[PDB]
Amino acid sequence: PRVVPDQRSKFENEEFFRKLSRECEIKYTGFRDRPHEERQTRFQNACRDGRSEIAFVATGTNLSLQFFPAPSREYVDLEREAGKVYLKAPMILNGVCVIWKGWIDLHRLDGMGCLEFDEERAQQEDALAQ
Amino acid sequence: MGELVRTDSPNFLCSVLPTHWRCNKTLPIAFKVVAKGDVPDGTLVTVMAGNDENYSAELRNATAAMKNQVARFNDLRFVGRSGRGKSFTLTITVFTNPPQVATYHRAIKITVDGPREPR
Amino acid sequence: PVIPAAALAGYTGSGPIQLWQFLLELLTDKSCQSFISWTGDGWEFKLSDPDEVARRWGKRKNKPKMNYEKLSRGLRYYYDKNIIHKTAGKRYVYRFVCDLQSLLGYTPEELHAMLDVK
DNA sequence: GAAGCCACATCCTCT
DNA sequence: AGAGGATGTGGCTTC
Repeated sequence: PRVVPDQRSKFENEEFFRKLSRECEIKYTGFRDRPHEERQTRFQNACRDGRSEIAFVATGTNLSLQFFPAPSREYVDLEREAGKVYLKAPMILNGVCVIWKGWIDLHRLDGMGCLEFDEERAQQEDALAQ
Repeated sequence: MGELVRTDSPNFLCSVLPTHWRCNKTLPIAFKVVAKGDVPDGTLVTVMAGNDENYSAELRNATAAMKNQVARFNDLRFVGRSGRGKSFTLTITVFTNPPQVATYHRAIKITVDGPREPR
Repeated sequence: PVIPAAALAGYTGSGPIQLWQFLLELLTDKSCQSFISWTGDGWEFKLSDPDEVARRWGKRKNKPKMNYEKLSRGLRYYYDKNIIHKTAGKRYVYRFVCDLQSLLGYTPEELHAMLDVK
């Protein structure tokens, strides 16, 4: 059971998801015990590799991100704005296909992000489960 | 082999964690993550933690590899603290394609002292 | 008591005095130079008689069983906190690596002269 | 007062 | 001699 039957309802009912729908505050959880300098490089360089560690500060919910479809270009943006970095990554959260989406300041190492149901992946997954 | 508990994901279970423990102290029972559905041996599993007081707790040995549906963490420890009367929300991530993540709210409270008898 | 070492270190009386503040208090007392003193190199010092220092530490903390073995374990805890470091290769020699000049208001050269460190 | 945070105090294992 | 891990203890503060 990789997913829950009522996958569609789960995302529009449970507070867990509803609270992570708006442009919540996000932040890079990587190497907090290291100089801000090293954290900046580590975060960017890893983003170039299609991975990072961001958590919704507000609720403290951590997430390990992998910017790839089910090095990228549309999943990890670096042109949409100087300094800012728009990321995107799919995954199965608590049995619900979703897509993480947000940006981060290459200097402040924080920003906003949110989750949004994945009609496509959800569908495919539900079929494999039957 | 032991006593497992269900996580917020329908595909994963995990061993039982003490409700209160001392930071940086080895756990009474090795933490384990067990997959319901078939998961490839060698698949990496990681664990993170945080809440409203600490958005990301410092952890030690938070990485393990799946073997026969079981990811056995060797000496996982919690360094960061959750705050007075507060617990951590665990985020378990199984790196498959795509990655599967299972959370676990109010999993464990971590303080400097840990459990202590009255004074 | 050339200067109020413990006081300048941050000790106001609130709770027990800290080991490093205690050592500083001994290093600023001419009568204690027989068992503990500055080496003349910055804030480097050596316990010429570790047993004696341990005894006083225990007495000051009301821990009769206190001995050098345990006192030094307290010193080793300062390594990561960058308060005191060990001078490698020199028996019972340590060094304050925190900003003592700001705390004390005196430079090592001045303090060594005020204490007539020979 | 309980429950946190601190700075050790004790005890040990290893080089 | 010295480094550093494991865990208990009393002082003090905050909830």
